[PDB]
Amino acid sequence: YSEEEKYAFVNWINKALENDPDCRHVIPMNPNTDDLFKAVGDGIVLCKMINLSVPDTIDERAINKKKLTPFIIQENLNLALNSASAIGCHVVNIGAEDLRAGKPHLVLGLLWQIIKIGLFPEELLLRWANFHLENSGWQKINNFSADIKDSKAYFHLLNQIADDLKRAESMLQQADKLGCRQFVTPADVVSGNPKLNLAFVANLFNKYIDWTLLEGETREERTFRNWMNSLGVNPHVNHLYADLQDALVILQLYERIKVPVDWSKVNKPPYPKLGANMKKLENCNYAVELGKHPAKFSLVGIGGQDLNDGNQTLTLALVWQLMRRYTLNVLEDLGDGQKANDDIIVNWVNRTLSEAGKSTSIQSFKDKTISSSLAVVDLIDAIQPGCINYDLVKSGNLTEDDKHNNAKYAVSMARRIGARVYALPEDLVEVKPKMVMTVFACLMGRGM
Amino acid sequence: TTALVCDNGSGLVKAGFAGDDAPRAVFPSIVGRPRHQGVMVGMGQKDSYVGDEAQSKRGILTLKYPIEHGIITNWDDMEKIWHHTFYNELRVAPEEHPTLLTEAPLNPKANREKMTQIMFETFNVPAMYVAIQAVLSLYASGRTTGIVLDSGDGVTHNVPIYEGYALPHAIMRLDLAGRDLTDYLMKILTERGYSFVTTAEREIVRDIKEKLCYVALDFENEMATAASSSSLEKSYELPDGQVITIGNERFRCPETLFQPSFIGMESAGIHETTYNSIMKCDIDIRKDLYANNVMSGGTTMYPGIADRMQKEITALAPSTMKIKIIAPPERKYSVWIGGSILASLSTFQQMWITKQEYDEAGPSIVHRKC
Ligand SMILES: Nc1ncnc2c1ncn2[C@@H]1O[C@H](COP(=O)(O)OP(=O)(O)O)[C@@H](O)[C@H]1O
Ligand SMILES: [Mg+2]
Repeated sequence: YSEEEKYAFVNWINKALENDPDCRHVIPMNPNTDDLFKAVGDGIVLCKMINLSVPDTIDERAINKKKLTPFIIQENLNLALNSASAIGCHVVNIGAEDLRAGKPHLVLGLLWQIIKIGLFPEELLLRWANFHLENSGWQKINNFSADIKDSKAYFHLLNQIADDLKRAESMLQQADKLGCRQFVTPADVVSGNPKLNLAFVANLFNKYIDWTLLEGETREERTFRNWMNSLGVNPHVNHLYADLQDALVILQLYERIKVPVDWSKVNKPPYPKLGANMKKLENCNYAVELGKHPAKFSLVGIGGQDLNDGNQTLTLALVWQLMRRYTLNVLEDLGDGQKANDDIIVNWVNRTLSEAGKSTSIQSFKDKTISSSLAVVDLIDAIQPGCINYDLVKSGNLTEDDKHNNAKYAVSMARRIGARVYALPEDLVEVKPKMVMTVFACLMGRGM
Repeated sequence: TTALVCDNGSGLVKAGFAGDDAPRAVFPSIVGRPRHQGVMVGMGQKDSYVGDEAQSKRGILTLKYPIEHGIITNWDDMEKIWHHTFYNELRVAPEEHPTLLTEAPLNPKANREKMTQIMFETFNVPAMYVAIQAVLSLYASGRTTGIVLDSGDGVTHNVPIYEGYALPHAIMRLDLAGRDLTDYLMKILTERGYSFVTTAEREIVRDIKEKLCYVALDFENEMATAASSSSLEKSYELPDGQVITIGNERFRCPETLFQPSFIGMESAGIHETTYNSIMKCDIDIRKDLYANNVMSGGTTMYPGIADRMQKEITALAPSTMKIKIIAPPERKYSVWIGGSILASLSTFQQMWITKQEYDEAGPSIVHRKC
């Protein structure tokens, strides 16, 4: 029949009683042996359990060094069971007489007290903690109160994401970075108390798109920088006249307006310390040549040295034209052929919003009803039903200043669903008709 | 949290979850104390034995029964008994698990109050409940109408229940279930050259009663058969090695239930008690009472208790309509099974005796919550 039934109980008792690691010299230390019954019946664990907080107590070798003579081994059991004042053997039925040998039910009843007294949105930020639990490959704990019941899986994944008052340091080490150690009791941390764990994990990873105003920068340059940042340039363009001197970003933008680029003639960003300026000038010259003949640009008096030297006028004259082709392509690929119009694309939002039904309808891009982000957020979830998220929306209680926040909120997830929106929130806050048109053009791209 | 159901009894105490069909706590309810001298160091360090820990060492120890017919006298040993029953056979924390308690009827308020305080003070209970054993045993048979004869080790009560309603004026209590039977057997065993005085032999006597004694159909015919023939002679093997053989004192012990004159008490037998309870009920509900006689407790498992009871009630019947005796196989755990079934219900979760209400109510909270 059954030769084994309860090796898992050894591991359970280990994970429960690691409050006092000194008990592991009596109970099995996770190797699922059977040393527990005889020595626990002698009450050695009761004297050991005090070592939870302070080791300065009854020592294992001081109370018993096995002067239990080869006939009478009857002295250790009562000597160690009399020290059961700690935790308390709530089973007062049992005496040291029966515990001399031990019984299953009696040992379980005493272990009940041992376990009992031995131990004293949220998901969007919890996933930013669970991302690392994947490692090579395994499931995700989610919160410490959701999936894990005992310490088995938690310790197993701790091996990759590395006294309960000190065993809680395992969970708190990812919290000790910002000093959030206290206010979560270790007893509840090990017990997996839900409410304490949800907020603790959530508020930790809340700080785990750039919308700032520089000291000197025109709105035109801000629009340029935001457009290239939103289009997916390999570097992070922070200054137009300091990041485009290598003409690499311009080349990256070239293929996105359907201009072929031969990368075999392009010097890689790793530049030798000798002749690097010559390589950058060559790159600028090649960019100008690619923009002139096959791309048909109007750049009079513009050379490679101007882009290399960061001439602001000629660089702006190139970037604004680059967006001219980009917007032309965005408005052309939506139609059957080489046609682009505004009245055909203005009633699309009025027609597709009738599928669900909401009180948002605009006449044109110059309407003042799009001053707030209600119109764009009303459409942003029409295509994708999974992005309702009206938690941060404002309707009827919006002032001039507070609609910047919801404008940014509506713009941010446009790239989440798939609209490659390169629009500054300010251009949507105002009634600039040229660029909210680009917003709707990018919306139609994912829409149909 | 899963509900807990504990069935306390003078001889056997039961415990388990709510919903389980099988009991967990199977142990005699006895108390033993050391009484010999230890010449070797390290011994004599125990206050009181409880249950099988004394059963396994019934030579050098005494036997104490703190439960005297459902009456709780010494609560120091009862603390040990409840600690044995709960943690050794549940392993769950009563501090966050509801526990359903059992209590014999016609119990003075002091006993119920003290067992309530013990739960609410010695333990830290979130929500408790106390129920009658007879009422709980009705749910084991799957019926809600009819009398239930609950006969444990020292408690024998009859609580007639009609369509869920019970009659307080038809509830009585008899203190003859298993303990006075054991005393009668150990007294009459001395007529065959045997000695039974100390309690060390009480468990052996109880086992002999459980495996030999049986309720006879006709007592006079059994006397004639035992005196004339020697066919009903069965032997027992004593643990020490001697062999005993009893043939007449087998069916004499169970006959004390029907004939109380053997132990010398003015009360009636078990067969007349249910008839008197029925007579105390309405005349339009006796139809549901004659055909519904659910048996329970530790006493009514003798080989021939159902037929004898049926014959006794038929002799008491006006010869109008049929008598039905229900004897389920799980008569030892009918109370516990019924309590588990009742606590498993969704309705039963809304009248447990919570601690917050007890804190401002006081000690009498069980009296109107149960
Ligand atoms: N099979 C049996 N036949 C006769 N008597 C029995 C049998 N089993 C137990 N008893 C007697 O009944 C008593 C046990 O009652 P108990 O189990 O405490 O009742 P309850 O189940 O109501 O608590 C003991 O005296 C025991 O001798
Ligand atoms: Mg009972």
